[PDB]
Amino acid sequence: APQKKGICVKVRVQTPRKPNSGLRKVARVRLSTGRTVLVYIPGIGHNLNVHSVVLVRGGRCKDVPGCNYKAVRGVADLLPVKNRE
Amino acid sequence: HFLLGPAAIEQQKAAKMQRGLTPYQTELFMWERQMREIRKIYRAQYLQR
Amino acid sequence: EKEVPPPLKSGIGEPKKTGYKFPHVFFPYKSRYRSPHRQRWWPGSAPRFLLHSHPKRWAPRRDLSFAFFAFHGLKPFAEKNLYELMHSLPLRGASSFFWREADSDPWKHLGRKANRLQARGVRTQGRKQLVFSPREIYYKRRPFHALVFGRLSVGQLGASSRVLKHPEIIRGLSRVAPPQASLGGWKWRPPKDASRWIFRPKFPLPFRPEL
Amino acid sequence: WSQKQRRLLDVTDGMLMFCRKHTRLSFKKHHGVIRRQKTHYFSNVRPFLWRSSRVLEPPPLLLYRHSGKPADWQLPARPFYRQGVSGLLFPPRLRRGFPSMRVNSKGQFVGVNKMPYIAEKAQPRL
Amino acid sequence: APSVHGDFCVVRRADGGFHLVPPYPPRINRTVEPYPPSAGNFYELNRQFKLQWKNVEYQFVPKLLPRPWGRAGPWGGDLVRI
Amino acid sequence: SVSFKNRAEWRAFMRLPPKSRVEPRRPIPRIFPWRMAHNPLPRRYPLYKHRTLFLPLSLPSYSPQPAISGVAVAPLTITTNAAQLPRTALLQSAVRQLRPL
Amino acid sequence: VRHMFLPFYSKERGPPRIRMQVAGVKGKRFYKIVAANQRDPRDGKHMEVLGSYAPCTPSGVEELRLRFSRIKFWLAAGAAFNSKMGGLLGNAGLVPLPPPMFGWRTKARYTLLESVMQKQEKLRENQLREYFKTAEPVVYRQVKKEERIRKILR
Amino acid sequence: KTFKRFILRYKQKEEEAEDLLLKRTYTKPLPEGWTVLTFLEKINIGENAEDIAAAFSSWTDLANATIDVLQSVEGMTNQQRRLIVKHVRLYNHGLWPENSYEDYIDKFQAPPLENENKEWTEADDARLLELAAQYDVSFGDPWLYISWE
RNA sequence: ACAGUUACCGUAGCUGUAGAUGAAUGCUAAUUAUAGAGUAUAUCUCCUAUGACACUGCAUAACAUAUAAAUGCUCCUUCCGCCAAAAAAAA
RNA sequence: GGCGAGAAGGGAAGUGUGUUUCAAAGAA
RNA sequence: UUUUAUGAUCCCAGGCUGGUUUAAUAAGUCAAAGUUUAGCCGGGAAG
RNA sequence: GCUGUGAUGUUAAGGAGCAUAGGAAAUGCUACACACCUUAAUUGGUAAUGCAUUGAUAAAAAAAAAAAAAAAA
RNA sequence: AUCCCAGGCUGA
Repeated sequence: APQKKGICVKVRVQTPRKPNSGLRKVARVRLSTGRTVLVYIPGIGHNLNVHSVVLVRGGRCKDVPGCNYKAVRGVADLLPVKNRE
Repeated sequence: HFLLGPAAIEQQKAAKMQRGLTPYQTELFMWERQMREIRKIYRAQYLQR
Repeated sequence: EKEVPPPLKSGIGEPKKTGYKFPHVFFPYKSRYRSPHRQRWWPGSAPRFLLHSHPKRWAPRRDLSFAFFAFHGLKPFAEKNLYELMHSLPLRGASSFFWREADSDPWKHLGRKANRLQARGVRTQGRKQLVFSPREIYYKRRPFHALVFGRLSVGQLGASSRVLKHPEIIRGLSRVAPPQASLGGWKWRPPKDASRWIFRPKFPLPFRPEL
Repeated sequence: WSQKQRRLLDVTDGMLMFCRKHTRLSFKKHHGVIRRQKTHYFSNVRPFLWRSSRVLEPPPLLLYRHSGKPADWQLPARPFYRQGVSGLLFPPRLRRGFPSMRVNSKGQFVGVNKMPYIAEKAQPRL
Repeated sequence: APSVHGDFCVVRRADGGFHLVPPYPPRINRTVEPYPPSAGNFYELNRQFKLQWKNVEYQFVPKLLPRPWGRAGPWGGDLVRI
Repeated sequence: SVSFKNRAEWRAFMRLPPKSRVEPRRPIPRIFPWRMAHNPLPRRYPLYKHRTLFLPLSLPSYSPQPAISGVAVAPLTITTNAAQLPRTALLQSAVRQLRPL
Repeated sequence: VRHMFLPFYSKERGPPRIRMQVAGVKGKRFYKIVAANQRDPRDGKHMEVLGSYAPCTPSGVEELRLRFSRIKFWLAAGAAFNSKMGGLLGNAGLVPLPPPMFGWRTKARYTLLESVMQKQEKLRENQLREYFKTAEPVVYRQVKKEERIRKILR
Repeated sequence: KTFKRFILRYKQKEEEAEDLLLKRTYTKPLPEGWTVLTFLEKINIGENAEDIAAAFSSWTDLANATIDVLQSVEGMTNQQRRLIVKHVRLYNHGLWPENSYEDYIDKFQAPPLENENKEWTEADDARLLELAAQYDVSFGDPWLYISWE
């Protein structure tokens, strides 16, 4: 499918694999199919919490281990990135 | 030549009417009478060829 | 409220029927199937003869009377059939002449299909009719069912309503069942060589019809 | 036929207002490059192909000037060949010599009921 | 060779003519459940089709036969007189 | 005489008579058997150079062709264009149309 | 039916007929003239493609393409057709001309109209010859003032 | 290109205007005493027949009106439009209000052939034999042609 | 069928780029073109022509081929289409 | 009284469906 | 005695077929297999 | 005269509306054509059908006086 | 087995 809706079971920040350093905004999300997957939150800043509904698309964040999906901004409870032009 | 010329239309116009039929039908029946003839003419030519 | 087919009924002169628990042979999987034997109940239709016409008549005994049994003979002109007309005529209508009008049939006046395009157009404006004279009569269910035979010929109607003038303009068939006797508007004329004993003249009216 | 119905018209100055344009020259504003080849073929080409053979516009019919009846001498037919190649070393054997027919075991021509193959004449392309 | 009329039969008509009718008893596939599942609410799911004249009866239930079917056809049955 | 001061009047004059929305109204487009789907056109400089149609003739026959009257007829080149047919090829095309069959 | 044409007759579908299948796309419609059975789908099963018919074409003249020999063959075989197909075949010359809607006998007002139209056409031809005697492409005619008139002869 | 289209359309417009004028001038008049409302009553329009008659200003307009004009008419249904079209055509063709089989026979009976009901001479016999030889009586029905000859 | 993958060569995967979809999502447009000049200031120039030359996809505008998933509840189906040449309007 | 009428079926079936190659006559 | 590693015995999942144009010396049939108006087929019951 | 009885068991394998789940899987028509059914008959009838809206996933939107043709040199 | 048949034939 092009994309699936899911519920954020966990929201946190993870450490990227070296040599990269920093904190990547990630969430464990239970898709509509029932599977739980790791999803990266692209952009600067977000309001996602637990029990938040997000639309999820295919996108691989190479830094975060095992992360293979991204969240579509501006859809469901994931607001669009601010101060973006 | 007779069937595909102007004689067929005149024969249709000259066909006699029977009580109970509109003018078109009496020409249609004569018109169909010529149709049964041309169908037989085509069959002969096709068979000979 | 909804208009639905009337319940099926058995005809006069027959035992009851058990019936069926669903309307037709396809119910309900083919809702647009119509049975050839379905009763014609909608306006502008004539009920089938001996199948759905002449249903068994039941009334409470409080209202029963001898007039209750003259219903078929008292049916109006548009509905009364040839047998019902003939039953209460001299010699059961035999030796007389009968012809049907057809100008008052229910379909020609009532129904959704009454007004429709015709091959000739709409009406804007003496006649040679079919004349039937009964000779053999036998009623299976008085007065509406009989097995009749007679002479069919071409007559000559005229201005009186219309009146038969020459019942034998052309000789047709000498022994045939009446045409369209099942139903319609029939008119009759007694023979020229009529006897006053059989065809009784009207009794004189009272001079002073006192209240 | 046009000259037979020929008529003399009266054109005024106000009748040519929109017969003239703002631009001195005319050119095609869009390229002819198809964005989706199969979709274009299915939507705008195939539905109008009622036969698989390629046939050109017929030559005009010549009518006698005085009468208007067709002339005994008419222009020759105009066949089309793809890429201009007008010959085959090995032409395929065709059943359409006697279309919709076959030979029965008795030895006689008889009819055949069969859905025609829409691409029969485009195999090979001619 | 194939048959001109197939599985239908020419039979006399109540009006003095003839017409085509399907075979009797019906050719049914009893190896499968009646469809729809609610067919029993409106039909007799164990309806039987008999062939009896006076006191003599015949038990005949058409059923599919091995191929080649040929002229005889797909369906057949046994000779059982009562 | 009619004055078309605006485009609305021009449209009114040019409009075809009304037709029912059940019959074929739009003409079927022409399809040329050599550019059925693309319509090449030029898109690269030079945009207006001269383009000549060439249709190969090749060798319609590979056997000795006797002279028609006095003209040789037998081919001498492979470069002949079928849209610019020579004298002897036209002569052959004319003789074929006159053959008795 | 002659033994040859028996396959053309379908027990399930009916006898052969010459008719037209819709073709083209929404808006741009023409017709494919085919030989099929009576109960076949109009755009579905058929036996042969006999031609095409386009009433609306860029040239402004209805176009009718037909295989003449095949139409003759199917008429010989016995394919039936309706009034429109009969009229098209009559115009094409393949069959005698069918009568008009109400019959030939019923057309006298139309013959009078045709004669009047022919007379007016001849009058306009005479006027055009009189014009040819001068043939002035541009003229000036009064309203107040004189306006230019172009005498285009289309 | 635009000029060519313009001139062709102008020619077609002139042709159509002339044809419309001729048809309107040669329209077939109604019988004595009939108006548009009378025609509508006789055809039995029923609903808003008077309104339809008011919309149609004259019998010429009613007879030469197009299906587009009939549809434009307010309150006219598809059935009414079809009825009007059929009756207008029937009247223009003289099959109504004389809508009777006897009327059809009286009006449109074909006149007898030129030589019909004439005693046969030797010239007639010779011509008949020549026609039979030409038309090969054995095939089809030669009489269809021989009778007209 | 081109490039890239930390000395070089060979295995081997991986990465971007074509094409067929046209299925979901993001941003974005839409009622399609009202109106018709002259001196548009200069330079140049024998197709002398408001030529070079420079707002008019600007019009009779157009608008297409295949499709219609699953679960539950409620309601609806009963006067289907033609033929009276189904003996009618009837010299 | 006479003709036509399957909301145009995807509910069965794997060596099946369909495909390819054939064949099919009253009036004996 | 009959089947059976050329898959018998014996589970679950799926009807099959056609569609013209089609760039490149990759075409004279689009070239092992990809479709879209359509073709063939898909029980019986008022007992 | 006084209850009742007379074939008196009628709605899904379809359609529509509303909800559920799903990223998503559908809307209007007066529809002069074809085809089909019917008829004695271009005798009568239709909504299969044909049109239009959206969809953004496709086209056309350049060149020829008298022509509707013309590989537009 | 005798309710119906606009279905038929028969009885010296």
